Amino acid sequence: VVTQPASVSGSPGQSITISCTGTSSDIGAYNYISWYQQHPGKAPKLIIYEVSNRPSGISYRFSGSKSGNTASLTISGLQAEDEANYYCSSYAGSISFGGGTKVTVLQPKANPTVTLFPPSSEELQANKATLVCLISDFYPGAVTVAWKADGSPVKAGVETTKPSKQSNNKYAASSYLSLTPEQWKSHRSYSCQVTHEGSTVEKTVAPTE
Amino acid sequence: EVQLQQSGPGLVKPSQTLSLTCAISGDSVSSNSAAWNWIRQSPSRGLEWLGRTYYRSKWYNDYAVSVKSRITINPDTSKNQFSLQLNSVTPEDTAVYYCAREEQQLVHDYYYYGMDVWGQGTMVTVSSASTKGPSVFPLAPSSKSTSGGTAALGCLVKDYFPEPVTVSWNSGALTSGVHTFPAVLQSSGLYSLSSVVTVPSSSLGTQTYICNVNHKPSNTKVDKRVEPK
Repeated sequence: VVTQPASVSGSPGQSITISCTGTSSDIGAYNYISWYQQHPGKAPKLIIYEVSNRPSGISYRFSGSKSGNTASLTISGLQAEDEANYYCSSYAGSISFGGGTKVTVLQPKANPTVTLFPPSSEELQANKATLVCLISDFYPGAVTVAWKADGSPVKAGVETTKPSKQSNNKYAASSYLSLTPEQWKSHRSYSCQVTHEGSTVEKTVAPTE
Repeated sequence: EVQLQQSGPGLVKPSQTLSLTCAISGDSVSSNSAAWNWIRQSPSRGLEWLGRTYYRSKWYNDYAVSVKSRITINPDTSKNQFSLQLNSVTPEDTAVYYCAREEQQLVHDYYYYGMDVWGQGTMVTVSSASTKGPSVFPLAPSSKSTSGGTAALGCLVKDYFPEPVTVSWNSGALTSGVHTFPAVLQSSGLYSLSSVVTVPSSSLGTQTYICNVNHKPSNTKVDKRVEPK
């Protein structure tokens, strides 16, 4: 069992230090400590080996040290590409990973792009109606999606995803409103409403197609 | 370049045995200076070491205690691969599984790099539900999807299980302006996903757009042509 802080944030240019603490039987046992960097949906990469060694290719912005039963990593000149998960690991016959630290690189606020697709005529012929509301390029990662029909708020049949990190450290989300083809025809308006900080952005579709 | 090609994602039904293969190329599975590991990762469990297989004159296995009784790693000098087997799986074994090379430096000063090379990972979901391929519907571009001469067009990858799906456009030729949105878990316990490319609306009459949806878990691939209306 090896402790890391769950979450660390920083602004560009600043310097950051991730603690990795364990027992005399895990971290302080030897100096075979390694650090890894992981971007979402990609494999981890060795960025530090033997406490302070930088594999060939890793910037000097990446530093590593150890004191007692706490190894530690440091990122200077925090760039946006440094947003990722980071893990320490230790060799003692068996291999112990720390629980991980998500590192955020702070960015200015951004309002979402919103795109609404009506149901395809193909899905309607299969007795199904899905409205797709795509929300991208917002920051920080928190939105509020409401749906309306002919102006009236709707709750039945809505499924909305958690925000997820894009490759520009902004956030994307998606929201779906499921209906039968009849309800899709029984109204003349459907809307997706996306609120973020102050801004709300609303898009409307109508079955005249 | 040492590369590790892994064994393709899918579903393992409960109580059955998980089986994955890592094929090495650019290194020898019986390397003096190497060890061949399996590591898994889950959003709630983190990185979990599973065990190693190494050859120093004789063949060797270390395993981690949480799997010691259910696990087997099997090197294959014939094929230049090693395999992972995990018995009696439960939902707790749903994870992305990685094969990694543990590398030591045997020249001048000894260095212990750790996991220097990683396979791309294969997602295994342990579930009693059955695999289902996606239904792909076109999200058509329309003058109602344009904002200043840009058109948004997409594929709705509906009702598939398990994960993952990969989406490309025009067989991987169209990559700029592509946005693929992570999947929603429906209340039916099926997944759906949407993928969009932003394109010049002036190219809608001259460029064909096709999304290529690959669902390895069901050995299904769908290419859907998205036309405007």
